[PDB]
Amino acid sequence: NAMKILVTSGGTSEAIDSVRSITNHSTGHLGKIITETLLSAGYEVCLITTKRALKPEPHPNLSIREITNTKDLLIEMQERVQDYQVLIHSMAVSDYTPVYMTGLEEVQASSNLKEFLSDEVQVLFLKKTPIISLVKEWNPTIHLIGFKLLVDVTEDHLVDIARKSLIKNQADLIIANDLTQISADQHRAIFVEKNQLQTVQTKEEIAELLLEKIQAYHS
Amino acid sequence: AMKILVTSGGTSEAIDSVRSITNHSTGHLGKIITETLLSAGYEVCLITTKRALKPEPHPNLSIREITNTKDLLIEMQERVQDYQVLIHSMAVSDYTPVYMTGLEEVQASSNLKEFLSKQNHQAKISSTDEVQVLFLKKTPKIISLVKEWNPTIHLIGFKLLVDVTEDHLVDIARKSLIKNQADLIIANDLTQISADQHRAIFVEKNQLQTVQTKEEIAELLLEKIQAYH
Repeated sequence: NAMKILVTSGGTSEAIDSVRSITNHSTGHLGKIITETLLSAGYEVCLITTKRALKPEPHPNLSIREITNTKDLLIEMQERVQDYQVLIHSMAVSDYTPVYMTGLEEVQASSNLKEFLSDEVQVLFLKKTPIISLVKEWNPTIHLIGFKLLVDVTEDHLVDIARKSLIKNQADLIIANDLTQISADQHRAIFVEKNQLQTVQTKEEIAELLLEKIQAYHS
Repeated sequence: AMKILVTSGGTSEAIDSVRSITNHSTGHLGKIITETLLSAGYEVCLITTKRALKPEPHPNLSIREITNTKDLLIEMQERVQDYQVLIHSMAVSDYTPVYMTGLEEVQASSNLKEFLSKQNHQAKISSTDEVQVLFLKKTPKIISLVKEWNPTIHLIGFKLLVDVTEDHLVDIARKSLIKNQADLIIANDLTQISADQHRAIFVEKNQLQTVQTKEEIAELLLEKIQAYH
């Protein structure tokens, strides 16, 4: 019976205080197209997404879980990851988490900035969040696909960053893309693997190639 | 005959292509106020935001969605002259991003004010940074300009504090009344809002009134507005 795929899409938020949050914007359009492609291929999909993200139409093999933050996402991954054979992580999540916000004068006065890690101008300190790098621990046979979005970089740098992420997350595939190469009718991406690259030029092509990769991976 | 301008929700200030620092209010109270006015026959223009709860479509409602404080400044400057009442309930960012960098660049600086005159494309930032540091400056004054754009508009604002006495809440609200030439400030304490209560104090120059729920807030504002004409 049906193979089970976990897909994330949309963008998380992280509160700074009672008034402010760091928020991530992604319409989750590509996640929606990918999910639709997988549903049509006969896969069972659990889509972990956010409030306003684009969603596929209801489908008997589709379930949707809305979350808000990194905590929620971490919880889902621990709960579900052992039960799924593929994870495609396309949700925008901040790699840095807000820790402390204070006036510049306090910061200026400090003899040691590492202290802040435990009024004209404000200063916000964020620390590395470190996730997906724990997924292969929890289910070392899950097929792990992630994305890397950079902005106005060389394609060599893009591949290099994607490859580092591939090694770090023990991912099987990183789909790398540059904001400046995505437009209304084009979406250049590089499918980055340990020992090969492939480029595609549109969202439909990303979804179809990903399907091919998933089918080949699972025979 | 009197047209009402309402704001709700919260502004989002972009950090980069994906991330923003956002005042996360979903503007529920703004929604109820707007519904209340529409159902009493007022023409309402609602300035609101992407994440805000929206009233249902209505023949007498116009909605304008905005993103950041700059957008809000432009809408108010353009519209205030055309409305007879402003109910300002949107949570407006006090700060906006200027420069985002790695902790190491900040540590090496001999004067942090240098960072206010820099642009993000100059920044020494990497995924290897254990810590990143964002400098933000004050946003432009807006509400204090309202009574200059339209001296005869009835200005109603809000003031939201956290875990304070009601006398302090009144003190702060009155200071805001004077600073904005506001007519009325609806003051409230985050810790006195729940699923079925919303304590608020209608602060005027020389009198006070109190209410217990969002519906009561809306109903009293309706009464006060009906009293204008």
